Amino acid sequence: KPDCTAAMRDVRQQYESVAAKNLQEAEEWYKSKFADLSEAANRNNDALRQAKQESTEYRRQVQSLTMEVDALK
Amino acid sequence: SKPDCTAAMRDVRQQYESVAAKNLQEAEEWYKSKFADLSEAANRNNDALRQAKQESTEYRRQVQSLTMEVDALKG
Repeated sequence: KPDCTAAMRDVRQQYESVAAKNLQEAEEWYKSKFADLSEAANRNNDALRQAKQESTEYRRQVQSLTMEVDALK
Repeated sequence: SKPDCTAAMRDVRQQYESVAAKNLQEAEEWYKSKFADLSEAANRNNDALRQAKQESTEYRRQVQSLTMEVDALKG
């Protein structure tokens, strides 16, 4: 009479393969949603880099015109 | 008593149920954690952009006012 260790090993393995495919399909879903939320989060990457640069440019312009007016007054 | 591994096989299925559910939970938590981080980051970007724009709105008006001061002063 078997001690059932062979039966236990076969059961573990069966449940191990199937559970792994279920996990994988679940991760594939999470990764697809990640890609989506990442696009969204970076939608305005460029517009932000340029708005920041545009702000610096304007500050310096304002400051220089401020100094011109003072030189004139 | 007849050979029968029914009960041992079932204890094995139940033990691996917990394992599987554990790994599925580990993944859910890791991904939900990244999903909230991307939400935080998007809002941060959107508010950074807005404040940037308002800066330039303000400066633009100043450029206009000052350019005319300059003009009136030079003659």
